[PDB]
Amino acid sequence: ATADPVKDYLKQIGKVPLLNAEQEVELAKRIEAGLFA
DNA sequence: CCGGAGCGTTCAGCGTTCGTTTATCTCCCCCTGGCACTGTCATCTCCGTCAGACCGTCGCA
Repeated sequence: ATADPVKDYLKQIGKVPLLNAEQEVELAKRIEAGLFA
């Protein structure tokens, strides 16, 4: 919680794992499965 | 010596024309939705106030 909240938001994004092709299509399949459920 | 004709004014028959509306047809404005090689972290601030106080804050003692 500091000034210039855009920097705090960018740090809040943090080190999230980027998605390659296989992880992205697996997540899309899980998206469709959860939607169907 | 009234009588008639001509003239002034004032109204009832139907006959046309207005005053104000209505739905349909072009032209335009305005808002929500589509785009499928990939493309995954910016941005320059801020200095030669200034003058000292008021105040909380904070690590050292």
